[PDB]
Amino acid sequence: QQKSLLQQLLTE
Amino acid sequence: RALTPSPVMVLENIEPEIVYAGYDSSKPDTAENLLSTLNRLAGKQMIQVVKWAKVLPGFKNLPLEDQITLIQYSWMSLSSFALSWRSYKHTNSQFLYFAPDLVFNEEKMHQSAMYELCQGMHQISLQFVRLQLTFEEYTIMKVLLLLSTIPKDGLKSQAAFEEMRTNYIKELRKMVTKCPNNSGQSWQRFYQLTKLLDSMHDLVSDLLEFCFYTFRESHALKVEFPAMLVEIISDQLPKVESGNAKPLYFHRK
Ligand SMILES: C[C@]12C[C@H](O)[C@H]3[C@@H](CCC4=CC(=O)CC[C@@]43C)[C@@H]1CC[C@@H]2C(=O)CO
Repeated sequence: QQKSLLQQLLTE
Repeated sequence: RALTPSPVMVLENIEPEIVYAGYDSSKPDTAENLLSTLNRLAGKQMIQVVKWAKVLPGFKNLPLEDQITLIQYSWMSLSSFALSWRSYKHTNSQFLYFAPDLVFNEEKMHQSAMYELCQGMHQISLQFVRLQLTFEEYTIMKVLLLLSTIPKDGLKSQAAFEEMRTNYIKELRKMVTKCPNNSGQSWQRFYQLTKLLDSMHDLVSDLLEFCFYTFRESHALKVEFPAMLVEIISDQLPKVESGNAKPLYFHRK
């Protein structure tokens, strides 16, 4: 996928 | 040697700090303004919640997909539980302390168009006072809420999940032995606490029903939702309304 705030925050 | 430290100390360390709502008590308390403000506040708390979960012992080892699933299923429960904690610590549960600059009294509860729901959340705050809940018990219970509902067909790493949740339950058993003493008042307290965790499912069910409604009718009601919530709800709603969610209970399951 691309983006997704949840994904970003968990892998930031 | 000395003690045998538990994640409890760790949990206290990563515990997020109060976030302001940016509310101005001088402007009109319309339902539109109050709920929009509350939703933006949720958006900010959510960033902290994810940051908190990301470093949780055990949870951090679950695959990304399961972490996302768990967070999307439990965000309302976590938000509501934290609200009751703040209300308890900051007002002895006399008010609903959403944020230091946004504290709900009976009047705001009516203007929010969420009166009965506020009462339900308030009742949890009342229980915190009746039990004189400790920060230790609170942090472990938070984790347990994060691990309180899974897909009907289980998670991707179900076995690992079950082991982690079991450990956190044992952990709560350890804490419930601390605060008090007198074997009796520990067996009893553990029961009351797990019974309280179960009651969060019924409350969250009502909270989510109102949430999904305002989300669907967002345009007509003029109730704003921040990107953070739009994403979560858009994914959570379909699953929950189709019966895919499976709440885990400690009692009457
Ligand atoms: C989501 C709602 C607004 C807001 O989001 C609330 C949530 C209840 C739990 C909660 C606790 C907080 O400390 C901040 C925000 C928040 C997480 C509310 C239940 C219904 C209400 C709405 O549906 C308004 O659209």
